[PDB]
Amino acid sequence: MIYDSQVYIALVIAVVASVLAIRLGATLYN
Amino acid sequence: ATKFPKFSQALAQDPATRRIWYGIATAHDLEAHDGMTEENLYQKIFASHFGHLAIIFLWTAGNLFHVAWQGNFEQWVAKPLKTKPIAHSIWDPHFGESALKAFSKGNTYPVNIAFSGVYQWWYTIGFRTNQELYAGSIGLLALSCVLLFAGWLHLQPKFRPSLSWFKNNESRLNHHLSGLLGVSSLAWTGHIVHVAIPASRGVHVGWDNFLTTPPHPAGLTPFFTGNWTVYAENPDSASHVYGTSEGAGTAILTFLGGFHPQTQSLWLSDIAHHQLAIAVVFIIAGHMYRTNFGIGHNMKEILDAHRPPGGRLGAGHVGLFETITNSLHMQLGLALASLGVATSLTAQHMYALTPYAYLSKDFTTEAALYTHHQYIAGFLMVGAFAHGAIFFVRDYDPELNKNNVLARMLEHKEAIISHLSWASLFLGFHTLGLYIHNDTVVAFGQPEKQILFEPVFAEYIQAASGKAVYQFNVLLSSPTSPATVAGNQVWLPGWLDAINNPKNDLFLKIGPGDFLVHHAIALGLHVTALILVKGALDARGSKLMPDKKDFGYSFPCDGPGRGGTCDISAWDAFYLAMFWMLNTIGWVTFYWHWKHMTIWGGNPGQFDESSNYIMGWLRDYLWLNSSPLINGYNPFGMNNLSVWSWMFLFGHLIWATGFMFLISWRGYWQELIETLVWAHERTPLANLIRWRDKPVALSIVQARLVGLAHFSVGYILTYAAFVIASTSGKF
Amino acid sequence: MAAAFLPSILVPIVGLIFPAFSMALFFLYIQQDDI
Amino acid sequence: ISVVIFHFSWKMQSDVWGTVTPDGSISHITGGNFAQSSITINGWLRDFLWSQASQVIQSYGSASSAYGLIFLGAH
Amino acid sequence: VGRGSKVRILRKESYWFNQVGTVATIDQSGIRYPALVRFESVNYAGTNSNNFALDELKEV
Amino acid sequence: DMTWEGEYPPSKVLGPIMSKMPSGLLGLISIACAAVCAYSIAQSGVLQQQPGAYENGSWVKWYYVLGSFGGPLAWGTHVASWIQRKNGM
Amino acid sequence: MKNFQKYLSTAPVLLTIWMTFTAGFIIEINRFFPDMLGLYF
Amino acid sequence: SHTVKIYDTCIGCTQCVRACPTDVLEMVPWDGCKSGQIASSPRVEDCVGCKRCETACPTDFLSVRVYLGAETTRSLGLAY
Amino acid sequence: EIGGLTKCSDSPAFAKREKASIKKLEQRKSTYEAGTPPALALQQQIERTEARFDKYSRSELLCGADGLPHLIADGRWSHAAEFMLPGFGFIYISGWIGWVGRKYLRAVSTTKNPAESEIIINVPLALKIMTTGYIWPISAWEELVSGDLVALDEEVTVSPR
Ligand code: CLA
Ligand code: CLA
Ligand code: CLA
Ligand code: CLA
Ligand SMILES: CC1=C(/C=C/C(C)=C/C=C/C(C)=C/C=C/C=C(C)/C=C/C=C(C)/C=C/C2=C(C)CCCC2(C)C)C(C)(C)CCC1
Ligand code: SF4
Ligand code: SF4
Repeated sequence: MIYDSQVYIALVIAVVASVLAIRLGATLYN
Repeated sequence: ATKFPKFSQALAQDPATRRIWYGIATAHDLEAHDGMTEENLYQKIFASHFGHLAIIFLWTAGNLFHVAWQGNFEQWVAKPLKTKPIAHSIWDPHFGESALKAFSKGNTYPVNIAFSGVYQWWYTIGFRTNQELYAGSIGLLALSCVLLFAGWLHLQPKFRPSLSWFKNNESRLNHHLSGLLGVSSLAWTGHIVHVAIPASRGVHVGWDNFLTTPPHPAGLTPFFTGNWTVYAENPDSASHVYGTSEGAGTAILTFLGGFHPQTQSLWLSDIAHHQLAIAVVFIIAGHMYRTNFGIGHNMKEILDAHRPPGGRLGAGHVGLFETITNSLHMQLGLALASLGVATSLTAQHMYALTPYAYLSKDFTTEAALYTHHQYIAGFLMVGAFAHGAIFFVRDYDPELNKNNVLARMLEHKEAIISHLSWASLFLGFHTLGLYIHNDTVVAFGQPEKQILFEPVFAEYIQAASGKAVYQFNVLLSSPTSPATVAGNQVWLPGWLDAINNPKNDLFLKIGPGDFLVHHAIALGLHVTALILVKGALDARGSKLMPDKKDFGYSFPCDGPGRGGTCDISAWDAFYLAMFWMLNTIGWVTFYWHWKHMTIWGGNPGQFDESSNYIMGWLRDYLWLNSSPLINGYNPFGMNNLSVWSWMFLFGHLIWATGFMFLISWRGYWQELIETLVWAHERTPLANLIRWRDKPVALSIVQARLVGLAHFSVGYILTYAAFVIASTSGKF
Repeated sequence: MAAAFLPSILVPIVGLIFPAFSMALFFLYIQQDDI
Repeated sequence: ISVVIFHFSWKMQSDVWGTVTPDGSISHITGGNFAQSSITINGWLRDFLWSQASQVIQSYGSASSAYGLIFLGAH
Repeated sequence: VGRGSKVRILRKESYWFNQVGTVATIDQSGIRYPALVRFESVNYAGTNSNNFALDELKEV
Repeated sequence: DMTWEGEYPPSKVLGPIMSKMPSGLLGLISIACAAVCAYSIAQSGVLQQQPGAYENGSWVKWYYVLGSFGGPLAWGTHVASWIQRKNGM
Repeated sequence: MKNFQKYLSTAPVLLTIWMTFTAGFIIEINRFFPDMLGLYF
Repeated sequence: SHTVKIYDTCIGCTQCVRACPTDVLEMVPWDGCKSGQIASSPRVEDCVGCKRCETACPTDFLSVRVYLGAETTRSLGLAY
Repeated sequence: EIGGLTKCSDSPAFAKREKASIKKLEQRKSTYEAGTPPALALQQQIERTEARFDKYSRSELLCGADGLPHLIADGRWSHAAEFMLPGFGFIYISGWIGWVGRKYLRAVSTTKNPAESEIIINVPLALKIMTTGYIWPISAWEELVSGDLVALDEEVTVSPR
């Protein structure tokens, strides 16, 4: 039984991982 | 460079659509980019290795998230033999009403049924609830945040490592044998002793109680006193109900051998003693090389000294240290070669020595896992020889490697290639000749005229490990041998029970049908090696092109002169060996599936008679097992196999589309595009719009690649649709 | 399923809107005459 | 030409060829399945190629066995 | 070497490397590749003769 | 550095310790490591078959495991004994 | 006649004569000694 | 542009110049061969890359070599 | 009975195949009357099927559970007639064909136009050379020792390395 808030926590940690991937991707591109 | 690709000024000023195509396919060839230094090259590879590591852990966090959220893991751990594991749910607006109920058969919402085996693996390592799978997906989601920060961090100017740090071979092997391999195997022994083996014993040990619950009743004092036999005192019984405390032992490190009798899977106490012994060997192995502390070997000194004084290897291994340290392509080619062996070994040992509980009873997962890892191993082996061929063009120095073992391969490359040519031709003349012989005499009504060679050498190997059905009586099938006596005190009662049980996969009963297909597999291995070895050894030059290293690894041809030079580049021998790889893994996985689908089907004698000739493969394997697949939808409705029947035809179409780029070549298409450019420039109201890149046909190498990628994707998708829907449709 | 509405939101974003956005940005980026 | 002769071979077997009883009841060879199966590629794969290649793959040990051999030899 | 002599090619990018040809003429003007050598087997272009320097020839 | 020519390597390929040892001392050490390994294998064989001394891996003794690794040490010390003898010690 | 004997000695004429001769005795041995699965008789 | 190189094994037979469809190659005076002339590629900007000059070359492993490189509108042979 | 097999004279599944294959031929012969050429042809097939199955029974062949003869080719001389005795016969013939093809090539290699003597075969020279192949293992050993078999490495063309 996963709750609604547990799905929302994972989406916030995922959208922070999307920011860190763009920061790694922009640094590799330079 | 302005005007993308930024890294290639040559493609940046291309006026045609070739610029965007070639900018994509050269984006990761970092050594070929403009202004690339060696120090910048290693730092970009290091940071993009952090990005690839984050993608793996995000993918693993997604598998754990979707099973915890949308799957039925808690219902699967309750009834493992009756429950179908859910991969994820389906949300597709194109679904009709009857497709929604076809995929939500035992459930509320439409689902995909998982064939990756993650349910059987997570259950074996101790997962029991959906909350535990969720917390694992969060931790891998934050581990890949850290790996994405570390790739950013190690590109900042104060944290970019020097080129000497990247060339420190002795300190990297010392840590990667100890820390990466041995310590992680010691830590995985820590997991399965503390978590997984109590969970199979009916005891919950989680983060809430693992500091106050010892994994053994004696509790770590027999380790420090050297009384290590306490950890093997009472194993689980032969009547232990798995996952419960009934019949359960307390031993944490055994050498039982064979399988747990209920799950038909390896004992977790054997895996713990395996991982612990693997841990010690690798920790010791990480004390070989000379780091900052004076002791240890210098790897340049070992290679320089290993020259046989008979002189049969000429200068020995001198020059090989500086060859490997300065060639990332030789390093990558060695790494892909061992990974390809490690992935083949993974497939061959996971079906036969079942590691996960109830994995051998999931017939579609076992077929999916073998076919997955054997196709992965084929791709890794082709890439190992491809990057071995890039090394000879780009990195091989003929003066540094003077008369060593590397240079002497080029010195007798005609002897190597023409003897691979002999063994390929010998295997193909006689394996195909014997199959056609057996086809002809069975077609004429005389199957007793078949040439059926018994594979007695491999039957001798089974009998040497204790298989009693061939009545050879040699080493472990002979109770008088010292290998049998010394061994019966340890693993051999469990092993002899497992190897002589005809209802598992440990050393399957083989006959003359297994003879002819192994010589077809040996044919496919030898020809695929022959194309790849001739690709690497002729990468620098042949009689047809003595200056071939000046032109690089990949180039179209050298023109129609000197007879014609189509597909002369070393890239083109990769391209030709990819067809031979897929054919070879085709013959391997066809053989695994048909031998298993007749064992699971209860008629193993159908394989023994019909595999001797080709019509048995066509009629009794391809045509017969296609029937549940192609009835995934029909004029009378559909079922949940309808996605695999669609993918089956989807795979046939991409394969055939690849033939177009494989057979039609460029100058036909460039002339056809010129009339299309004319028609657009002369059509009113479309004359308002113009391209900014001139439309051209795809280049010669590009459509070789595009036709190969269509050929390979259609190859994979057709067999994945067939190997899954035939096993799910039958069982 | 727990938050059963979430596939009805995220699958049209990942399947339609994000590919429309990313193919448009790559098309704009490959036509730039500067970097 | 392959689609032309496959259109011919399926339409003749499904809608023309067959038997006539003295009742007058027409029994076709593949049972009139061209109208509903030939409109997909799955029907051509299953109801034409998979279904009618039964005679060429079960030919072994009969007098049509040379067609089973040439079937493989041409593949 | 002289004209009419059997020579072995040492160029290593020639089609006829380690093969035997016959010297037809040797130019005395001081050109870079003065010895014209004729062969019995054609190369991939169908040519059966080529000019060589004297250090690329070995007397058979 | 560690490249060599001829029929035998120089003494320095044995490391900084065995390059200075005599060939007769390295030869006798090699027989001592071979005899300890052969004794350790034979005694672990008779401990395996003894009916009160094999249960739960009680046939494994630490001195017989450590003694059995004289096998690869007997190989190397007899190779090193040959190299010192060819180098005149 | 010399030129006709030279035509009969060309490669595909001699291959066709030698192969029908070779296919000849292989067929004739299998007529008189059929079903030779090994040298058993 | 493509790269066209002349190596000193050229015998000045002029066959590569006669084969070139876009006028890349010309004969210049030389003294390294008895014909007194060597091929030269001043106009490599017009090289389409056909390698007709490589087919024409009689020297064993050709004195002309075309190295395909950066594609332009003229190098791609586009009439549009 | 080497690899868990049985001899074909003692296996019932080989006897069942002999009974079933003759019974299929006898059912076809029953639809013809006695003196017809279809019945005379099918009577010869029954005698050839019967002679084949009795030959395989009395001749050391091992049968599996399927009733079909399996060949053993591990090297043992109790099954020498299955692979090694036909194997000596192949090596002698194929070594003959290779030796006289090599011998004819080197013979005409010294003529004026050696390629025309390969598309237009000198038949009396070829027929003379072909009969010399019966002692090809002696002459291959003699050419190996004398140096005529193996070319020196300086005489063989190779590519850049
Ligand atoms: C537990 C037993 C143990 C012992 C006795 C050693 C001993 C050694 N290690 Mg090893 N190490 C160990 C475990 C151990 N290690 C493990 C499990 C790993 C991961 C595989 C490593 C990873 C490692 C690397 C990467 C390197 C060494 C090296 C060395 C050598 C350093 C020589 C010296 O005098 O350094 C001077 C002293 C020090 C550096 C201080 C540390 C020394 C201790 C013994 C290591 C720490 C061990 C352990 C983590 C701590 C608990 C043990 C105990 C103190 C309670 C020495 C032989 C170096 C070497 O040259 O190998 C050829 C080297 O580069 N070790
Ligand atoms: C102990 C300390 C330590 C540890 C844990 C690591 C760990 C790692 N480093 Mg290393 N590194 C270290 C010290 C260490 N490093 C030091 C001291 C140096 C400088 C000398 C480096 C220099 C370095 C570089 C330049 C790079 C790394 C990279 C990596 C990563 C490797 C890729 C991976 O994740 O697969 C880990 C794989 C496993 C855990 C499983 C192994 C699977 C194999 C196939 C097992 C097969 C073997 C089997 C046991 C036996 C064979 C079977 C047989 C029967 C055939 C890994 C995280 C790479 C990276 O990705 O950076 C981001 C990289 O590019 N390191
Ligand atoms: C860890 C392993 C590894 C690493 C680091 C590399 C790295 C590299 N390889 Mg190597 N290689 C590998 C494994 C690896 N490879 C394997 C497994 C193979 C066999 C397939 C090869 C065969 C190979 C060849 C022949 C070549 C390289 C080349 C390269 C270099 C540049 C590649 C590039 O530009 O990427 C970018 C590549 C692309 C953008 C192409 C993408 C095409 C993909 C596969 C299509 C995906 C399928 C499709 C979308 C699915 C559709 C689904 C359907 C349902 C619709 C780079 C150094 C090239 C080189 O020149 O080296 C110097 C080169 O010519 N590799
Ligand atoms: C089913 C299709 C097929 C077949 C039969 C072949 C066959 C062959 N390939 Mg090809 N290949 C194929 C598809 C196929 N390929 C495809 C799709 C590609 C991608 C373009 C390639 C790319 C490729 C490459 C890159 C290479 C090959 C090579 C070979 C040869 C391998 C050596 C051998 O096994 O000799 C056995 C011969 C055969 C299997 C064909 C002849 C069979 C005869 C007709 C019947 C034999 C029966 C009996 C013995 C005859 C005796 C009768 C009488 C004369 C007495 C063999 C001729 C390689 C090679 O040349 O190695 C030497 C090689 O390097 N192939
Ligand atoms: C080209 C090239 C390359 C590549 C290469 C490759 C790719 C390779 C591969 C290879 C391979 C892939 C290999 C494999 C092999 C393997 C082996 C070698 C194995 C062996 C084994 C054994 C020996 C075992 C044994 C045993 C048994 C059987 C039983 C049990 C016991 C024992 C263990 C003893 C490189 C990069 C270098 C560079 C240069 C170029
Ligand atoms: S064809 Fe060759 S040899 Fe003749 S002029 Fe041109 S480059 Fe020189
Ligand atoms: S490649 Fe074509 S255009 Fe260029 S020089 Fe040669 S013949 Fe002329």
